[PDB]
Amino acid sequence: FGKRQGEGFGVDKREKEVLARAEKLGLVSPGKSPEEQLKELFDLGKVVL
Amino acid sequence: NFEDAIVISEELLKRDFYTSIHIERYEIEARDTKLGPERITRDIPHLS
Amino acid sequence: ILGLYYITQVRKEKKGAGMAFATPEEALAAYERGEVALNAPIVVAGRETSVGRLKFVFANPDEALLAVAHGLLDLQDVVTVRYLGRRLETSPGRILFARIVGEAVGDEKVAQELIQMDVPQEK
Amino acid sequence: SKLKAPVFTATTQGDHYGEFVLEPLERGFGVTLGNPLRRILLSSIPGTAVTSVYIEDVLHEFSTIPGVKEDVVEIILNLKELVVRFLDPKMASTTLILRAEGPKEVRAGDFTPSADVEIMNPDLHIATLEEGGKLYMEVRVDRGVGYVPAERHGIKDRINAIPVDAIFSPVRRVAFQVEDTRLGQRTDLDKLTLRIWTDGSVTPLEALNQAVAILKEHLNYFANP
Amino acid sequence: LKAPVFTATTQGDHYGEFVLEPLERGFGVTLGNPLRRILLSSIPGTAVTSVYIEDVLHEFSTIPGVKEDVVEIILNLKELVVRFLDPKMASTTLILRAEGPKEVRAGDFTPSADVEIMNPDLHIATLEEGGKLYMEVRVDRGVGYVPAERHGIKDRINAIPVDAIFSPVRRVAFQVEDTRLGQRTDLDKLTLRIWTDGSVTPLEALNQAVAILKEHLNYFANPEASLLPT
Amino acid sequence: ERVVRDSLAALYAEEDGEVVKVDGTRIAVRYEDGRLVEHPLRRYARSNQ
Amino acid sequence: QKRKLQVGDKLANRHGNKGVVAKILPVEDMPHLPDGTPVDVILNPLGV
Repeated sequence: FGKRQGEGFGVDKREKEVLARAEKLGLVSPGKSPEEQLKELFDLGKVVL
Repeated sequence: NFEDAIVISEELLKRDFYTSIHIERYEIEARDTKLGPERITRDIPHLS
Repeated sequence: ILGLYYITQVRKEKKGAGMAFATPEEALAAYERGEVALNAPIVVAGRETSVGRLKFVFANPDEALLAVAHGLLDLQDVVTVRYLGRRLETSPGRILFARIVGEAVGDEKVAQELIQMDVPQEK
Repeated sequence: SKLKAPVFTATTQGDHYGEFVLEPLERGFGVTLGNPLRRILLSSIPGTAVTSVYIEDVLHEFSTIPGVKEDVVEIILNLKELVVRFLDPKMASTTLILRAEGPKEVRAGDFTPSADVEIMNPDLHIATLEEGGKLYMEVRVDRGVGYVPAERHGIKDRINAIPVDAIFSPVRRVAFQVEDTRLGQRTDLDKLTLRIWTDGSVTPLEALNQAVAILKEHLNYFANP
Repeated sequence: LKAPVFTATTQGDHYGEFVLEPLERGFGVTLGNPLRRILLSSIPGTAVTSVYIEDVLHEFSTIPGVKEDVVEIILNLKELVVRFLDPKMASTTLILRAEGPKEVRAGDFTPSADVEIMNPDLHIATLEEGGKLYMEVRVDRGVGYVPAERHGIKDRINAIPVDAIFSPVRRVAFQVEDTRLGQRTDLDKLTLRIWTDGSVTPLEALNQAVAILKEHLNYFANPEASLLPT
Repeated sequence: ERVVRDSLAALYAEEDGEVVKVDGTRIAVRYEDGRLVEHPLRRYARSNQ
Repeated sequence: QKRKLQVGDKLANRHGNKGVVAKILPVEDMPHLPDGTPVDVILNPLGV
């Protein structure tokens, strides 16, 4: 990610929308920036495709 | 990939990633007969 | 299978307990706004309803679906929608199964018949 | 490279549906093409539908109606299926007046004559009332684009009337599939099949044409300025 | 209905960023994918259609003085890229040569007319005392991935053709950040990466891409065999 | 790594020295004043399968 | 002969998931990550 924000970006509609449900699914810890729901998840060995 | 199948991306063929080399061994035997001996020359009829 | 299930399992959330009611708790114009202003989410416990049960009042199966075209719900939510001839609780996800079955079946009605209209599909 | 131009056929119905078919296609393109088209059919499309609903007697989609058989909520959905079209080139907003009587069966055409606009599906159950059944009906309509939930805009024509869910997206359903046919020693050659279902408004065909043209114009921006 | 502001930000030959700002909802991808598709597959590239080395009869050969082996050789060439500059240029044949003790690397190719070893370096081969070489590799204007058992090459004998890696576009992604502009908030800011190996500019290809799609669009012109059962 | 060594299909050097001649067809070295062996590299030979 | 991959060829992991292939798909399909780079093999879950 340091690579991506460094480029100038940082998650988009596509991704969040995932994380949008990723929480409703409880794999992600609710109440945390989109960005984190990523790491949280990333570390959870998966990610958005 | 159903039941136990798998999908691949042309990508590997591109990088020529999963390629195997294989050498098939062919052989032959010429015997001694009553109708004559079995030679082997670069000469054989009707062959164009 | 796997497939069919997911699109016909529907969801259940918890950030909301004292939800539904035989007589509208306070109101509807309220029950809802209480949603665009946090707390209890779309689908969740209740005695007679969930925000969705009200936020989405769909006419044709179409709509309910045309909805899912835009990130409003995800097939599995419990939305109010009039199928064939009456009002139904079901999900955009369950309904679809039918039509799917239905159409390719020929008679969108006798279909509904055999089907077990409400409950996770399976072997 | 090679490969010739596609064969564009189309098994039309009349007003709704349309099994369009383009054949010749090199791998991938099948999806490429469609998908986005779909994402336009169901997205930005010129059309009209109901935006508000005044019903002399009782305000609240959640109330009761004497004289009437159905209830507000239903008249709503029944009102959606309803579709009208604009004869005036730049008048994005009209008001409609429905008049009830004693024992009858409301019909979509029974709506205030008026010339400038046209009812496209005269029949519709709408409603039906008992003995001496009133039903004035200031039903406001808009020139929309896709789908805008009655809970995003908040309509304000009158004070006791109810806004509703704008379904002014002619494109009511569109599905495809990319099967692959053959043409020579080749068999994995994309074969697209599109199917757009529409109300009696704008023909599926145009549904497409307008789509492309849009997606088209929408490329001229990738220009070189 | 606004009017889009397109962003020109490329720089080097490899890499390029384009960004259309005020875009109506959903279209964020209605575009980012199609082109993405077109690029990653239909972008006119170039590569070594075939090769040739001294006393070599087949791909499965060795040469005294080379730690590689045709394979090691071939797989280092398939990759190499060449700029054609000229449009006329249907095709040409590059050519290299080794002597005494040194190490091989793309840059050693004997330059010519409209050419450019876009990518110098590219360690092509290794050598020590007494190493012959000389290569008559061939290059062509072709499209996409194309195997060696399906094209064959007619360049004298011992011309072990090669697998062609055309589409100069090596990598492509795109972003859809939320956007700031006069209107409602839930809009799209369509951007598209797109890396590029020497052959062309992420841009060009781009311009070639949009046209392509467009081209395919028009196909939806005037229909035929209509009318459906009743 | 070890598997590769006990298999012997990989080529190792008895005593430490340093390589002089090196190509696909051979490898000559000059071990620590222990002469100069020169083991060839079996090139593209058939298995049994 | 060189042999690359051929729809159907056999392959698996040390973890006992033997699995052949049925569809070599173009780098245009091939569900990719967000940063452009696409996967390679799709290994359906079911087989686990």
